[PDB]
Amino acid sequence: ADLGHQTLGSNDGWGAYSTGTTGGSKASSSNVYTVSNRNQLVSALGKETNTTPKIIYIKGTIDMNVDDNLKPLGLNDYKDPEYDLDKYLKAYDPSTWGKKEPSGTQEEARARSQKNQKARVMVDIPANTTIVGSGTNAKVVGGNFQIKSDNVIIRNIEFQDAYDYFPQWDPTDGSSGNWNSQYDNITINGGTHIWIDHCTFNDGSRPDSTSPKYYGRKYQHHDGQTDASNGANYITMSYNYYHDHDKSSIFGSSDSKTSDDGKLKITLHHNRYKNIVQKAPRVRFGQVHVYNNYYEGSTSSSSYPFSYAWGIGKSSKIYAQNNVIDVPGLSAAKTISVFSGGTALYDSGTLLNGTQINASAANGLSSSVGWTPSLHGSIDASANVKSNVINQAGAGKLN
Ligand SMILES: [Ca+2]
Repeated sequence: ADLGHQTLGSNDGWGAYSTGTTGGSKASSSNVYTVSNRNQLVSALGKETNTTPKIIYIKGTIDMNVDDNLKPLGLNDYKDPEYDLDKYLKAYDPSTWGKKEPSGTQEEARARSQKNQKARVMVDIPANTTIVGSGTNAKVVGGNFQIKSDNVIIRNIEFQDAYDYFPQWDPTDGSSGNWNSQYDNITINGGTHIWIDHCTFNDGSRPDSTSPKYYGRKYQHHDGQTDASNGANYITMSYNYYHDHDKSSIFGSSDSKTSDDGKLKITLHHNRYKNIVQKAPRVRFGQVHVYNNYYEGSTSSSSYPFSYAWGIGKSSKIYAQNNVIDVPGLSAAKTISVFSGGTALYDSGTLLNGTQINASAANGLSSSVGWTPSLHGSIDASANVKSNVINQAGAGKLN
């Protein structure tokens, strides 16, 4: 079968469980579309009721920040009449406003401005859908694909810069406050049976060191790359290339969402992470199989300095095998970050700068996660991961 008709292998990760992930492979010829702009894309997807098997080919670059006549939309097109960044900055300055959540005129105007952008950039993908990039240059710029449905395949697309024009100031986030934005490249919100393969994720032509700092904190226009929340389950992410971005992948959005326990069954394999700061992934609750991935970065980078790879969150059950990390000077314990409620991690074959390490033992965690992965393809030796991943991961390697 061709790229549009290929399905997830019967043993290829948690996405292969139960009914498996076949996307729109059973589509008739009338439900095979070739799209090259936002209008064609939204028309082919249809609404939530469009559950008929469908195959969508993305040809060329699709900019999501455009109006219905395909005219590019910027800051001034989305801005609410009352919103003014200079007035926003003056109103919520920590020295005069304090550490309380922004409220009043400028925050209400900013929120309305954000909703104007949300309407163009966020699109929902209906059940039984395959979205694949045509050739080696298929790109989605500015969009946020949201998957709340079952049985979806997304492959061979470069997703760039899911950019929020109106970041919100949150003085209570962390120790010194932080600027927060709303859009990811892909948001899995309760979606099941999903395969994300051979895609590339980056911040395009607007990386984070092109943003100024306000209140001593970077004015952050980005959020996640591939995030999963609210009971998302049975997902395989393979051969993806994540690079030049801060917060990559958050699986499980909150410590109080106890209904995520038993869900968030995700398999990550053969992915490349280059110049990724943190959360790759950060996990709460889920049984996540992480194998044959390659992480490379530098703690002294001037754009995206490495902080940590795996985030061991509340009740997480990460099972990691033969992963390779190349970050000069990093100690074994600092490859991961442990959060309250995180007490277990299984890791075998971890290579840090050419030497075998045990991340779990270095952090005093238990190795008993209560499960062993049953669905997986062949496992590469740690010695061959770097070459395999650099040569095969990312969009444009297939077509
Ligand atoms: Ca997110």
